[PDB]
Amino acid sequence: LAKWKTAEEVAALIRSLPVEEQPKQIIVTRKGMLDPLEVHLLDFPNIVIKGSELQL
Amino acid sequence: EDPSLLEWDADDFRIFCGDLGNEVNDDILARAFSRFPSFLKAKVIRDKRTGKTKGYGFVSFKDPSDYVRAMREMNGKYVGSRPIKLRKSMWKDRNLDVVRKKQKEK
Amino acid sequence: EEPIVNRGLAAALLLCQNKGLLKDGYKPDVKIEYVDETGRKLTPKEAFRQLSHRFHGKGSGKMKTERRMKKLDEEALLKKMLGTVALLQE
RNA sequence: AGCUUUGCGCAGUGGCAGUAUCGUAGCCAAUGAGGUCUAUCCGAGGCGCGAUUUGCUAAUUGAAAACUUCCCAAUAGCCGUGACGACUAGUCGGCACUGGCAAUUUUUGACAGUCUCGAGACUG
Repeated sequence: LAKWKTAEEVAALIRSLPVEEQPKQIIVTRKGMLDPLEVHLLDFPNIVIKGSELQL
Repeated sequence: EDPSLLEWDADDFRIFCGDLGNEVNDDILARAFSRFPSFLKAKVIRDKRTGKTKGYGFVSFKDPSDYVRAMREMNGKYVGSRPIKLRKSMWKDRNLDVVRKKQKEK
Repeated sequence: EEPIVNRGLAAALLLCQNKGLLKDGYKPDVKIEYVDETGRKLTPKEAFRQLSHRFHGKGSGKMKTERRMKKLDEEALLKKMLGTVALLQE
């Protein structure tokens, strides 16, 4: 539930950012956080959740 | 342009009467007497040169409070072959689009 | 890390590659598509919508026209191109 | 004279929202519903019903997802070539180009970069 809340908060912060400034790609370090990210903001699919194995 | 609202500009309460039957309430759509002027200066719009109605039709009552009360009391009531409802009219020409563009991004 | 070298086309191509910007008897040179009159290549869903509109002989409505115009304007604005305010407010 | 208690109703804010909010219309209930409790003690809720209603916006599918007509059609450069007209086989204006116009003097560009106090210098 905490992870889902974090993903929802990330999606809401993306929505707070303008659509013209929406990140076209969303690199997530957490492996399992991509599916909740896509589920939370499926209404805004302009962002591609690309994997970044090498964690910065 | 569409020179149509010139015969309906009365500062009245205009509502959307649509989603009814093609022939349902073809000529008596304003025959109702829920208020004093009924749907004054209002009729059912249609697709010309086809003998068919395109759904939405004019519904303009000259009394705002009476219009609201009638719409609330007669929302989706039995109207001919297809009970239709009422909703607020758009009345949004380019004179509204310019002001909306001015007030949106600024 | 390769800058645009003057009087050179290999540097810009390298930067675009690093940034990810890249019977008579004959073979048929045929490649057909469905690109709208505005030049934009219609999506297969959009192409099917256009074909069905042509078959039905009916076009988009007023609200559909408004939505299409808004979407096209937003796409054009995005294709055209808040850090300074966040740096000054910090 | 200034403040304030139960706070009330208005308006703003914060939070909560299935266990909750409320009607509860069925019932008991300030003339006590309930116990290990408080127990020679306290006195106000509980059983069951039903929802969490007001609007706007984007998107989504579809052929069309709705607010007063509609798909349609013409409008609102040069050299040579063939006659027409003129001037002494030659010269000129206009009519359309049946061929061409990326090879030194005009249009398919010898252009671009750098430095210094409108001007000068260096390189490819």
